[PDB]
Amino acid sequence: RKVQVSYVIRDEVEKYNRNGVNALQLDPALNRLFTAGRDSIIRIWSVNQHKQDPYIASMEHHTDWVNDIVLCCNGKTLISASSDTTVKVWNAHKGFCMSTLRTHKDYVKALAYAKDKELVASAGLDRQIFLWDVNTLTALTASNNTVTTSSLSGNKDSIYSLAMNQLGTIIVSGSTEKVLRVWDPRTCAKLMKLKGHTDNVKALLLNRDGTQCLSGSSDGTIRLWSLGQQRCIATYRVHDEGVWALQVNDAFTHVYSGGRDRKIYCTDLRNPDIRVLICEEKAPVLKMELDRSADPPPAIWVATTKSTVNKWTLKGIHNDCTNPITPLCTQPDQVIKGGASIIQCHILNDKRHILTKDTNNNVAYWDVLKACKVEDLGKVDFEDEIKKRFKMVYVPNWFSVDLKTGMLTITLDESDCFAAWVSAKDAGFSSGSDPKLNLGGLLLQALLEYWPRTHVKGNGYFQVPPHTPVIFGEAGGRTLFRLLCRDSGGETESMLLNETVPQWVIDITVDKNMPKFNKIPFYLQPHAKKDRLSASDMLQVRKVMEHVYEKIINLEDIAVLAEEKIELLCQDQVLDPNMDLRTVKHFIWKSGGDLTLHYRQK
Amino acid sequence: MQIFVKTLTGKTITLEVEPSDTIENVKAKIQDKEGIPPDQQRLIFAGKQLEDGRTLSDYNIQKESTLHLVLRLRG
Amino acid sequence: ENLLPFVGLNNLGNTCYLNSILQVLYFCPGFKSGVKHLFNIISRKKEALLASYELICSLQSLIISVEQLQASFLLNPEKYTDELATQPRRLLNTLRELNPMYEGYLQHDAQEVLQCILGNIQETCQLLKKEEVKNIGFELVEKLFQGQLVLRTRCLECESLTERREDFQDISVPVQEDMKTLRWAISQFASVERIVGEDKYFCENCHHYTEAERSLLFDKMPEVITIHLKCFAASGLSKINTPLLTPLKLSLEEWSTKPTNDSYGLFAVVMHSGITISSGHYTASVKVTDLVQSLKEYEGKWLLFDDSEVKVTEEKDFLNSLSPSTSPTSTPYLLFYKKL
Ligand SMILES: *NC[C@H](*)CS(C)(=O)=O
Ligand SMILES: [Zn+2]
Repeated sequence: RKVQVSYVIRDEVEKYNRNGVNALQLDPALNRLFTAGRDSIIRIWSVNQHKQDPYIASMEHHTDWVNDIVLCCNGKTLISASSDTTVKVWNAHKGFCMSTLRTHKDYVKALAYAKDKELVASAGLDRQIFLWDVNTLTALTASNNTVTTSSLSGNKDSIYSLAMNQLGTIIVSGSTEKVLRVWDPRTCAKLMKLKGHTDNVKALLLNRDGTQCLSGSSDGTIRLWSLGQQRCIATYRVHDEGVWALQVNDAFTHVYSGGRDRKIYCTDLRNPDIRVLICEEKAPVLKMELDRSADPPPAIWVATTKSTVNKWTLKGIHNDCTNPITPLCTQPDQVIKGGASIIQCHILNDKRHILTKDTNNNVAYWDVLKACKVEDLGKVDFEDEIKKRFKMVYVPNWFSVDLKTGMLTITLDESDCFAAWVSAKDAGFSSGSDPKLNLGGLLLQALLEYWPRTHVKGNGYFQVPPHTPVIFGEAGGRTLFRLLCRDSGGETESMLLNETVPQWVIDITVDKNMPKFNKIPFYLQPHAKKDRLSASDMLQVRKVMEHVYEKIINLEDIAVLAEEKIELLCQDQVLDPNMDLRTVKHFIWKSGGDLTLHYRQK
Repeated sequence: MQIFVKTLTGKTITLEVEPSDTIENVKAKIQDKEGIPPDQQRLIFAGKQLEDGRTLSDYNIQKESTLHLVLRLRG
Repeated sequence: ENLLPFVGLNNLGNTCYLNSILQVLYFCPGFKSGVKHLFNIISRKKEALLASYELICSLQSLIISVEQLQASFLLNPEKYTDELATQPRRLLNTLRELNPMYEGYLQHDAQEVLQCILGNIQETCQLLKKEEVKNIGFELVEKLFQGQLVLRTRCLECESLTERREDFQDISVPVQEDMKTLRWAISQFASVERIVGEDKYFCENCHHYTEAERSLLFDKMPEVITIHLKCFAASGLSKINTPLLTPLKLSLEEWSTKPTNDSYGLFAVVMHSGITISSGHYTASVKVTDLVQSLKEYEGKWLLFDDSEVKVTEEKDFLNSLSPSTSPTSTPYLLFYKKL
């Protein structure tokens, strides 16, 4: 539909999560943990205790929340599902993306894995489940090779969970349709429709043989289903709120559950009266991953809406109270630190600088044009800082700000990207001249100055950092192409740009033809000869004064007498000579209609 | 902010607006999403029609406020 | 070949929307008494010594004319022979001043005119209450046509609810999907709806676009429920000339915040006859219950109000005609329910 150009203001290395973690994967062989964050980066961690810094690598190709990740092929390949509607195949040993699957029309919520068949299923809000064979997802590019898709049909509403067994013979989907739908992934045959849940299902598990299933719903119930008898054997009510994460041991006898009420339990499936409160978390539990290095699991990894991933010891699990209150462990054993998410944003009057507040209540000052941070202002009042930096200026909006990733994402759209014409002096630059500059044009020539199609390099005034992600996407979240600013010179990126960059960007950046000046009409009439005038949005009141003095009442430099002879009024307010007409019409013109000015002699 | 409009069939759509947005702009956006010409539209918020030439701030339309879309059955 | 005591209005041009609303609103449980009290206040204020008060004065003149003409018919039946009707010249001029849309003799909407009259009464009444406090009848529209609404939205990611409390004069209701009943349609207006796809809730808790569920519940309940039927669809614009099943008794307990035992009984229907959104004819039907045993002879029977002629219809005949079993030729547009 409509293609937008976005970029992210961020550091070159983002070691720590800048938002909550949506998914977890453990690699027992290498002692390696994977985190899929709402900041759109998959991070790799070491889980050896002696390792002071667990950080290994960062996996950066998504543009929205990474909702699920799956390790497969003995940890060689990882498959990622995101809200950018894409499924990505990675080299988990190195940390680079091999392929992108764009078969989904909406957010991709769920990934399922069958170990023995090397089969992965992907589901999301577009009501579609796609079955993938990981061995044929060794495809580099579409031109080099192409893959064909299998789909499972039947969902009448958005899918939030998926589950296959190891043998790859049963696949179960949970949705806001409230009913569990079961297929045979081998023949794509509809098998069952399990009923009993009253709210959304966000957690599904299957045992090895695919004869039983655990379902955790947002209504607070865990149900154990018999897929052979198509019935719910047992219901467990252990949570006061929705159950969002489920985990089960290998023997499929104890279930580890967590959700919105920030508690994690271990419920015996064959005798639910005995249950142990493992821990009290600080944010709602999103995912849990057991350490499966022992027959009774020794630890558990919890991902919350916070940026900290904690590991809780399970040693001591074996009391007599039906509903014990004391948690088994009061403190985590291993903690992976997190960052701060930009939660609140404010674009200043010049429409070039941003004030942000993060989760630690730190205020930062950002330069959008140069895609950098100007300064950190500490834990000062956000609104007092906004009022402190008020300036009596109007610049039209030319960009949007999204904080979905905990980082500043700036979106440019052809509707308004070129609406900001400013002067070089008023935008910090210089020449002995003061030309009129378009902020969107300058930013676009800065974001893709490494593209050979735009050379004769850059806008000649500023550069964005070379590590800046430049994203070409659609209104709706569907990402077309993402690249770093410095990668635009490669052959692959050059071709993908020749296919992806829209014509509105091409005109300004490649064809070098400049956008349209915007003009406002304004009346000018006596104050105790009337004619309508129009001029640029930017001209200073000095020029209107010069037009009035030298042409209406004109019966040493000529321009000197202009400023001291005529004075200009808008709604009984004397105008600052250096003020532009945008500002007058925005602030001093609170009435309705077209702007009208009045003039009087000193 | 984001406001809601309940369309003719009862379906609810989402509009991204600003407090300084005239009713004509809102009707243009509703035409974009629904195809009804603005001159045929009637918007009702809290039991009041939103007359043109007035902004969304004039009616205290906040985030996730629901507007109702009706037409004129002339007789 | 005899007339009826109950008195209609005159066409006066293309005035059938206004006549329909006026004959509905003259039969509301407490509209006449409230307008008489407000006019008493305005008369006292004038004797103590405006455009806003003109509507109340016009309504009072209309009501006194209607009732005195009906009475004169009762004691002098032969004084009138062909038609028994009056004309709202003053009221139309007043609305024409207070809204330039009604300049001329062109066809207008009935719900819009009802909304204009009610809003103007409410604003005059608030102004008058402010003037008094500067120095029980000041809440007429508020008590009798206004109700409070609760709009719950639930994010499907964090499952965190948000409450919006808004107001409503009318319950605006679809009549067909994108033999249906009024319960189905109120449910489509007020039961849980999921926002998915292009319409996605922006959650300030998630700082993200998420699917959500909205539900509308009724908190405070006006004495008269008016249901505005959306008998029109975007085909370019058409009229849905197939009515839905309308009960005589209605209970809004399903979509209510707190449990209540409050039934609502239908007493007025405003009907549009035509195959086009832009042209048609408006008619009003009301159920007579209270204001000469001749006047009580009509108890429980329905009155059909054409321009100037009045016809008495039995309840069974009216309900059969309104039902979509046969082609009604005049679809319901405005449904009025009063507490019981
Ligand atoms: N559509 C307005 C009413 C028409 S009429 C013929 O009854 O005046
Ligand atoms: Zn949310």
